[PDB]
Amino acid sequence: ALKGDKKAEVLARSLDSAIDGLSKGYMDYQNDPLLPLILSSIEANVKKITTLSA
Amino acid sequence: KANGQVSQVIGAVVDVQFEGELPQILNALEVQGTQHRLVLEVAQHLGDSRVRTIAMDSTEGLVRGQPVVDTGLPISVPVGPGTLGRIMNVIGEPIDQRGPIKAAKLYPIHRDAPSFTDQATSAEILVTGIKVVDLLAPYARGGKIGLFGGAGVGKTVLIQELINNVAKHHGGYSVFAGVGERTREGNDLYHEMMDSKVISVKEGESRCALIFGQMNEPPGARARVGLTGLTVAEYFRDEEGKDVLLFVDNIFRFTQACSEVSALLGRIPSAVGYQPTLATDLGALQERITTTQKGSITSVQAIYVPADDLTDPAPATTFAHLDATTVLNRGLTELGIYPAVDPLDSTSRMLDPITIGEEHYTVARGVQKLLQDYKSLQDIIAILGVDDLSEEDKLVVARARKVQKFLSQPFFMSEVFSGIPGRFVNLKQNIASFKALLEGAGDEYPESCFYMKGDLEESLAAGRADALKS
Amino acid sequence: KANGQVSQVIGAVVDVQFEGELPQILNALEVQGTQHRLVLEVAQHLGDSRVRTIAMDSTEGLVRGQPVVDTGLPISVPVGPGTLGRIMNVIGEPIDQRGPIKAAKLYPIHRDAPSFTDQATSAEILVTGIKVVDLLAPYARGGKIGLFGGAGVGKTVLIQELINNVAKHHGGYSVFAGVGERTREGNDLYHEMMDSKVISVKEGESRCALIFGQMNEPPGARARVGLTGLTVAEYFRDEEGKDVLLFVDNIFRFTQACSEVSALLGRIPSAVGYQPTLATDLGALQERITTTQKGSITSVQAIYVPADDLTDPAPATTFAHLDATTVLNRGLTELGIYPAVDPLDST
Amino acid sequence: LSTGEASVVLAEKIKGITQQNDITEYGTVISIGDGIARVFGLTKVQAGEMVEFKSGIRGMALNLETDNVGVVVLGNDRDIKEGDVVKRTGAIVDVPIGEAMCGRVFDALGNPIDGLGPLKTTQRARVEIKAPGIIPRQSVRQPMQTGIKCVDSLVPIGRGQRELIIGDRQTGKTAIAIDTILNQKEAFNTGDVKKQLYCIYVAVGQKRSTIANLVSILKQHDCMKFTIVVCATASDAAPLQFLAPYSGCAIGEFFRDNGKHALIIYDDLSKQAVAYRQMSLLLRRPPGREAYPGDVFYLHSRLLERAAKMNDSLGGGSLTALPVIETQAGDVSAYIPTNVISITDGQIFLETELFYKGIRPAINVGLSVSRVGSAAQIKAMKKIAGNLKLTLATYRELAAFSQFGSDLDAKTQQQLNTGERLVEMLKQNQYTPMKVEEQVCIIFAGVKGFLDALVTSEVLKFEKKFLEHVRTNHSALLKRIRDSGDLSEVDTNELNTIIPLFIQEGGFKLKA
Amino acid sequence: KKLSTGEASVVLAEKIKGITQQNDITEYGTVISIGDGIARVFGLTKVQAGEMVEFKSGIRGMALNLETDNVGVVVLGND
Amino acid sequence: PGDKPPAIEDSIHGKYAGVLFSSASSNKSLNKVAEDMKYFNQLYKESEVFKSFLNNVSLKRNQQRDIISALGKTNFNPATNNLLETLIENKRLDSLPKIAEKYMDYYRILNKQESITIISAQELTAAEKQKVEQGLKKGNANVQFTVVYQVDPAILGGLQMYSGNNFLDCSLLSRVNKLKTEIAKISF
Ligand SMILES: Nc1ncnc2c1ncn2[C@@H]1O[C@H](COP(=O)(O)OP(=O)(O)OP(=O)(O)O)[C@@H](O)[C@H]1O
Ligand SMILES: Nc1ncnc2c1ncn2[C@@H]1O[C@H](COP(=O)(O)OP(=O)(O)O)[C@@H](O)[C@H]1O
Ligand SMILES: Nc1ncnc2c1ncn2[C@@H]1O[C@H](COP(=O)(O)OP(=O)(O)O)[C@@H](O)[C@H]1O
Ligand SMILES: [Mg+2]
Ligand SMILES: [Mg+2]
Ligand SMILES: [Mg+2]
Repeated sequence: ALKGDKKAEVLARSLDSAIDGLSKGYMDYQNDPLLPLILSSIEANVKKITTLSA
Repeated sequence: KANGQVSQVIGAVVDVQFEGELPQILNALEVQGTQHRLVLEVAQHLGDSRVRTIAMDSTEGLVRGQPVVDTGLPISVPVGPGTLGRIMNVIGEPIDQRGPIKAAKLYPIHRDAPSFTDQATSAEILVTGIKVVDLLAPYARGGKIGLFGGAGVGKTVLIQELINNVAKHHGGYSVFAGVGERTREGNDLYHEMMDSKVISVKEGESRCALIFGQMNEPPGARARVGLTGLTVAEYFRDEEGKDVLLFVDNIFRFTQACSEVSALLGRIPSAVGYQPTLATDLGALQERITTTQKGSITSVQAIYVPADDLTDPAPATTFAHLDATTVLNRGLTELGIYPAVDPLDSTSRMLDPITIGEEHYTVARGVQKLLQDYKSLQDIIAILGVDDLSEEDKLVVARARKVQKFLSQPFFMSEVFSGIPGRFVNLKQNIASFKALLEGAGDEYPESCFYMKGDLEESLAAGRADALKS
Repeated sequence: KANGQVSQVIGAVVDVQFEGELPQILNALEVQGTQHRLVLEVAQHLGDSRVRTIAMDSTEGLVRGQPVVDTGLPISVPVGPGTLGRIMNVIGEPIDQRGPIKAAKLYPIHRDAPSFTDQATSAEILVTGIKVVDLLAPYARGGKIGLFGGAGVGKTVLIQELINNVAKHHGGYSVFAGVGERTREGNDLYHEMMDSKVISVKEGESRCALIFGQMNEPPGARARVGLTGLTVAEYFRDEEGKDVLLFVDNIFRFTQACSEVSALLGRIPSAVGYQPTLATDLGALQERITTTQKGSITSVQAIYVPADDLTDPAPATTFAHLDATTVLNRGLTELGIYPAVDPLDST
Repeated sequence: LSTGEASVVLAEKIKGITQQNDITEYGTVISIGDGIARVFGLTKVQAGEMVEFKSGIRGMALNLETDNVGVVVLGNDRDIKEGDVVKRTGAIVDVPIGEAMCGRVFDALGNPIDGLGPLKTTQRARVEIKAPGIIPRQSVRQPMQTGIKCVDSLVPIGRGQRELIIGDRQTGKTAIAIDTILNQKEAFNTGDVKKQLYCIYVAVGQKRSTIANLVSILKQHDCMKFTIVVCATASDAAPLQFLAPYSGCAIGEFFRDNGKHALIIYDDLSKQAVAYRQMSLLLRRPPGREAYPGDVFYLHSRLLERAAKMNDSLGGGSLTALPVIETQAGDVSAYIPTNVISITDGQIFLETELFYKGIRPAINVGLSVSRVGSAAQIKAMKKIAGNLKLTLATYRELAAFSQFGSDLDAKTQQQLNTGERLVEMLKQNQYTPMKVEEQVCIIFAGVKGFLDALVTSEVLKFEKKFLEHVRTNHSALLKRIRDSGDLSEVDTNELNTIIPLFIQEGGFKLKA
Repeated sequence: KKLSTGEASVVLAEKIKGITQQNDITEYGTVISIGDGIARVFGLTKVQAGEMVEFKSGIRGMALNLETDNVGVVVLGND
Repeated sequence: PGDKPPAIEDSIHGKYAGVLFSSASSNKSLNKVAEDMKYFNQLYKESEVFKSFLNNVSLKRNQQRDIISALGKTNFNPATNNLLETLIENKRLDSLPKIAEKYMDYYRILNKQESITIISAQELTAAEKQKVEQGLKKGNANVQFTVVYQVDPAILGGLQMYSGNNFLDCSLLSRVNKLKTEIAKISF
């Protein structure tokens, strides 16, 4: 994700989240795409492993 | 309403900036917003409405601009029977976990010493049960008492035995202020007083108060907790003409704490790194520990001698304030003798033929001459041997070894180390025992029987028993 | 561009005032308008754009307001096989009159010590030929060695014997760094090396490098020449990987030098006049003299004991870094025993 | 737990990751030198609070002055420049604690320098905290077996006490600590939790090569699985050497407060005092005697007073400290040694003369002492230790007469011989810790006088041979002495019979 | 330099204000700092070395250091 | 404003500036003295002789007094004149510049206007900058401010605001580091 190949929305999403944090006293990454992006890969792998006990 | 605010924080020294009506020196300031009650003792006026103070607790967590409240009085601690049987802090906080302390009033730890006209000195023998002390360096009821010792010679064990022997069966109250010493010893003493029923949970009993400013506490606390214990005793003395026993575990820690902050306070260091105000700081405390017309205070304080250097400024200056002095020697420990009371160096202002019986004075001087003569011979004995000595010198050496071993006495508090039960020796029996040894009463028996025995009769019986055993 | 100007000169300590873009600490600055180029390593940022520095050469002749140039990098000395058979200065200048040194690169004399993960035991004995040493305190190749001795007990002679017995037959490269020693000994060693065939003018030979910051040099020079020599050895250890022999004629001088300048830097003196940063500075230099996975460095360090007082802070702090110790006693010299090695104190 | 179920838990855990950022006041550096940074502004900063520079290195705010703030750089200060930014984290110095620490090597701050992997822990404890009060503590009544015969018998160490290993350079100070750590290994392998003792080794001002050799030794004996090594080497900044002992002690308080037992070994505290002196002098604080700050005693006391034996109400945990002190020329009259002796309970004196005369461990029994005394030793131990002590004193007294007088009486000759055999028996090799029960058998053979028969040069080998014989043939006896911890009369008779018998059977030099 | 104890903020403020009132500087002094039984006093000029001075409370002091901007006095009593 | 300077410091220049601030703010005026002190600062760096005069210490007190009068006896608030006289008497004239600077600092602290600096890797488009102003406004919403921009970081897509003495990090670089660290400590 740090690389190119659909990194534009990340910087755009960060700008939106950053303006929010500036607008507010603190900063929370409620809308950052990194966490959902990582979760997508991990959920795919988890779904892949969750087949059956056998 | 907080007028001041923190401006500078270095170590335990804190500077405060005030807007108006600066507090007198020695007053107590309360810092607001701390998780624990933090108190500051005013030490200097720097000008511009600034005061330099010493913190009683850790300064970690302070912040510049933090409001400070002026109490308008020096550190006041609760006094009265409410402190009896309860562990208390330097500022009066209860650290026993048994609840708040009930006090008729709060007294300040700083006060002017009693006048000269109301000194009211008096000499009266104090039977400690320790034959060496009762013989060579008698203690005086109502007079100061010093135990000078290095590291690990047995002055802590000696304090415990005096408590067991004197504190109990004492009409008046007793105070124990332990400043600078280790916390493990504090727990042991508390449990021991509880077992011995000197203190109890049941109210109306527990005739003893405890104050602890142990190592873990930062400087300023170790420097003022001694005054706190002394203030409790002064109330018990003045308000009630009751004999008070003040046990101060090492007081050298008091001057040490002062020197730890003297530099940051701006003072120039003295000869051995101590503060310039060593004598006056110490004398202000000693003069308050005295018997007066109203009541009497019997103070037993332990002075730690660093590196066994009796010329150190702290103990050297303390010597002048003490009525009775007990110097512990490390060489005796190597020999196995306990207590390691140097018979020659130990002195007592009460060792006078008028105060005590002439026979007592005569017996003591004979022992001292005997031991000193033996010490002189040791040199030539090394080169020539005991054989080449004359019969007179041989008798001196033999009797001196027996006397030196007979000086050893097993105390209750020492059983765990040795395994032999403690023993108590009366004054009459002690004088007679040593008087008999001088006459040659025991020159027959082996010197081994005069070891860790209470009285001469007990020692002679043990010798005869060992013979029939073999 | 010469953005700086000399603000104040105090012995070997020089302050410099800059307009902007202050150099990092330990960076090297070059003073302009002075023969015998003068280098100054930044030591402190005093505030208000003033930096206090140490001079490597004599400061006599400096004028307040004189310009100063910022190199932007710490003292960088040439390293490589070109140093072999060549005498170098604390700042890499050749003092053998052999021409410019050919070096692949220039390494900075200030570097962090090797980590905990890069450390090697290498417990293999090094036979010096000296029965007392080999018997009581045997040296371990790849380990640190320290010779402790007072004035004139046989430290320099012992160093020469080790070179004769160990260095010559040695296979890998060698590095001799002299810190605050008599220049005559440097001349004698150079010619003795040429004679022994250990070094020659012919290229491709001379498996030994020489560094000298001898007494005549001012402070700051005797304090960094050790780092310069140490760097020449680190290159051989890491890049070449071969074994290295690092000889250090007395290292105490290094400490001493720093002391002589500490007071001028505004530091409060330590116990007997030494600087408060004695142990840390010494450790930063010593932690780099060690064997790693890349290569081994067998270091022989001579330690001068001032007034025969082993309790002095310098040698006392040095004891902890050494693997093998050889303490020379003056009483034995009176008895005629040479080498005057104290078997009971040499661990 | 199924792998899929575990993976789902892991994914959910990764999901619930919070990260908040708040406005943190920052200041500028007025000056920087020798690792000390004078900072402007940065108000509302707490004393001892941590601050972060631009590069990412931390700093500790010690001096709060009306004008500036005095910060100590916890690392290398080359990147720091005038006008740089200093951001306050808002939290006092702390370190990660837990069980995952065991088997790793950290620095003062807690960062792992092993290279194995990041530290998987969630608990962070403040480094400087008030020591336990008088009530929480409890009397010390459990033995901490070092494995050294001389120590376990003459200078018993009880869990929760503080013993000072004091001596000169190259007298075997570090060897005792390493041997102690090895002895603990047997308890961990066997499932007896009541005797497990986590060992913490704090290395202050030591060459990394030495620590690496030590870790390799620990791995060799597999004793590293329960050991924690905190490293503040000579190259490290002075503040790190100052905080490492406190950092290690906090790691130990974890076990203490959690009903466990921990042994923390502070390498030379003299080196920590030097670092504190350096850090304080550079802060322009007025120096004391030997240039040490006035409150050096408070430094060591606040550290060592932490070690305690908590009461059963809090778990009965304990932290045992073995601080090390290096003396210059055997003068324990120095400033720092004097303070520490007054702080600790007992001290183990190491002498160089004894070391080279063959007495290794070079322990001076005449000076060594323990406050706890026999309260820590086991029942089977105290009985023998008393007679052993009495025998040692007599031997020392008669040593001088024999050399010059050159005439020995039958009674004196026997006492002289008996003491010599015991001294040879107390000798012990390095990296060879002995079980407590085996110590009892060997010390028993000595005090009872059996060793007086065989030649001194054979006493040490008889120890090895006889111990093996006991482990093989007489294993129930050892189990009794171990479990019960007492030497019954039946065991006394059984042991008293086989000792002389074995001496006569095996091939030894019987002439005294 | 570092500073001078005679440069107190209160004394300096009066100079900046421009009001030349010293409340009889001679034979009268105002305490500037007190510590360890030593009081520094601004003013109090015309005071002889080794002379006794009376404080507001009543305790006396001895002028031992006659400095340019202040007088170092040792208080003869509790500080 | 309570005749109390922003900060209290024991340094020489700090002590004098605080007294001047208090005294000036006491009678009525601070802005008048500000121009006087600001004038001295500009002169100290622009006029070479004036700088040499101040630093010159071999000069007598009377000589210093006459030269100062020649500069100007009016256009300086009475507090400033009294301050110069005091400095001459106390040999502190050399520190006059620092005092000036220090004073203005305090004055600039009383100034409500502040400069905010934003650090971002990507170049800030004018439309984006307007949104940033709206956010900073909504954050403060009660104080006017001047914005400054700076783009030369290693962070990406992140904004870091510096406001005088406060720092707020919304950088994505922080998020990256935090996640990589927490994922390591999972302790599965
Ligand atoms: N029981 C022992 N038996 C035989 N040799 C021993 C014994 N103990 C230590 N030695 C030797 O003592 C030397 C190291 O002693 P050690 O490092 O343990 O003490 P130290 O005080 O830590 O020394 P240093 O001050 O250099 O750190 C080694 O040469 C070791 O072989
Ligand atoms: N009467 C005694 N008999 C036998 N051993 C003793 C005796 N007194 C002390 N010891 C020993 O002395 C040591 C205690 O010394 P201590 O009184 O605590 O002095 P300090 O207060 O300075 O530490 C203990 O090891 C203790 O075992
Ligand atoms: N092996 C030796 N045999 C005989 N004399 C020696 C020997 N070593 C040294 N000497 C003497 O030691 C003296 C000094 O040696 P040196 O190592 O230079 O001392 P320093 O440590 O001061 O440099 C020599 O002048 C020499 O006279
Ligand atoms: Mg004690
Ligand atoms: Mg030489
Ligand atoms: Mg060691």
